[PDB]
Amino acid sequence: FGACEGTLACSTCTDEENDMLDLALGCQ
Amino acid sequence: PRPFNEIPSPGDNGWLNLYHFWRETGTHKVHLHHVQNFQKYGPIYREKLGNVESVYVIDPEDVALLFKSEGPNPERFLIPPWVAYHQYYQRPIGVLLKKSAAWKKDRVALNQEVMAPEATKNFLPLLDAVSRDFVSVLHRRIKKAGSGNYSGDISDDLFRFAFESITNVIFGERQGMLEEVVNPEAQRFIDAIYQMFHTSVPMLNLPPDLFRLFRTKTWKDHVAAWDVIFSKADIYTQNFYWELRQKGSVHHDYRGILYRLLGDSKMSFEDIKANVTEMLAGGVDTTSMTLQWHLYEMARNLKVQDMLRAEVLAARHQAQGDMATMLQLVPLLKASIKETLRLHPISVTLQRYLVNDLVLRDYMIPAKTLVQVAIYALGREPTFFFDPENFDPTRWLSKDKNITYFRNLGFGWGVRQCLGRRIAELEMTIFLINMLENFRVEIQHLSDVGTTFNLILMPEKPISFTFWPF
Ligand code: HEM
Ligand SMILES: CC(C)CC[C@@H](O)[C@](C)(O)[C@H]1CC[C@H]2[C@@H]3CC=C4C[C@@H](O)CC[C@]4(C)[C@H]3CC[C@]12C
Ligand code: FES
Repeated sequence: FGACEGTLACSTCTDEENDMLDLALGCQ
Repeated sequence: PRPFNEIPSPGDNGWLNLYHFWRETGTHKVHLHHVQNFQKYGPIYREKLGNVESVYVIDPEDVALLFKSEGPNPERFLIPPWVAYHQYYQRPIGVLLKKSAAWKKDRVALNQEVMAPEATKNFLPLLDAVSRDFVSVLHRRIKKAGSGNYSGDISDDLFRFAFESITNVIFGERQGMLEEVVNPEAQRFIDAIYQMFHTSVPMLNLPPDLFRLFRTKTWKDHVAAWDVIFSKADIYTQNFYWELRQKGSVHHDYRGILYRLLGDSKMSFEDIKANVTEMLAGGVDTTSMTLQWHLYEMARNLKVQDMLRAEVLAARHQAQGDMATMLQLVPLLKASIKETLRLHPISVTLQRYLVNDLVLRDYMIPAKTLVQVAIYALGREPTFFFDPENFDPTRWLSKDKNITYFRNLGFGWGVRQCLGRRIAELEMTIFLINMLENFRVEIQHLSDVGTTFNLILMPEKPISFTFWPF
């Protein structure tokens, strides 16, 4: 959980949120 | 659950495999080798090339399983000529060549300044200033041409653009690479970058012991290219460091990535400079070639170009001019970048070394195996994308979220995806906003342009565009 540390650079937890999601956020 | 050895394979002799690869397809067509291999062996195969064995996959469902079992500190394939150069000449390594805890430490530091929304919002006016100047260059060329019109190969200009862009967000200073008279030393840097990649290829499947022996000339040239990269990155960073002490003010305006790291980060100076070197070198050939492909795809599909323009004009009006706002109003533009990277990946593969054993397609793959996702072959694969030779950005908008499951792989996945992903996305989206507002793009005597493998994938031959004031 939170491996990238609240940076929106993973998915362990906007248009960019959509991209991280199509591969399966808590910090946003 | 079948054993590893049962995975379809050309054979166990890596040097023989390498031989057949070179004679039938060639080093600069590795992406075709993958396509042909999948047509030959089905959806999964293993190949030893020289000393390195990988399992190759194409199916987004296998991809999902791969990235599912990923550990806290993932490793991808390391490029042997790059690694050897750094070791033998003892150059400081950045995030790209580190593993485990030392990688995490750099990545986390850099992520706060390069991937984080709070930081990346500052990039907007810095990138826009470069894009706006690129548009000016072209307007000048149209005026000079005297025909209401400009035709030309703009590859060199796209390299200079990409260089202004990455230097501007890192240093907060213009390098003047879009002016009529250009810094020849900065050009020498830009060229070294392409040389570094190009000279990587003849050494790709060989252990360092065989480089100096059979690729002596290529190795020599490769070393010279990295020397330019490192010399000038060092000079830039060092000058910046001292000038900071010469003007020493706690500025309230945003000043760039370097200023932020040097002023408030857990990284040592040597770590910082190593990563500045990599971000600079990483940023020149990537966004530039991708933009070139995008412009090519807009010229190939004029209807799609019309739709994208209309979206951007609407978005500029709706946002009453504000760039930050615009960027939330161009979903078709963003999808078109995704569509460009599917047909034209920069990276032929993604790779992970397994931490634990893993089953894929009922085959047992042991820990420490290299698995490679054939990203190029995937994007051309008619069973994974409907009508794959067609440039269709709407594909990424579909509410059938089965159609986009693990398909957007151009920048990789998870904690070790592209570090420059936000810089690249923002730079390309802003670049294309500005171009779409100013020019119509065509290619006279248009023909199919193929792909060559120059470590990064690049067009096989030049693309000469025609630009019309809009
Ligand atoms: C269209 C533009 C670009 C594309 C398609 C691209 C693609 C990639 C890919 C596929 C990876 C491997 C990711 C993985 O293994 O999961 C990567 C990693 C990396 N990229 Fe990019 N890239 C682009 C632009 C850039 C830029 C502008 C920079 C400069 C900041 C950059 C710097 C890096 C670095 C340092 C890594 C290694 C990161 C790590 O190991 O933690 N890239 N990129
Ligand atoms: C100049 C460097 C400091 C930064 C370069 C970086 O910005 C690149 C271009 O973004 C690099 C980073 C990782 C690289 C990949 C790592 C592994 C492989 C496997 C190899 O078989 C083909 C090349 C390929 C697919 C590489 C292509 C170029 C990549 C994708
Ligand atoms: S913690 Fe990395 S995405 Fe939220």
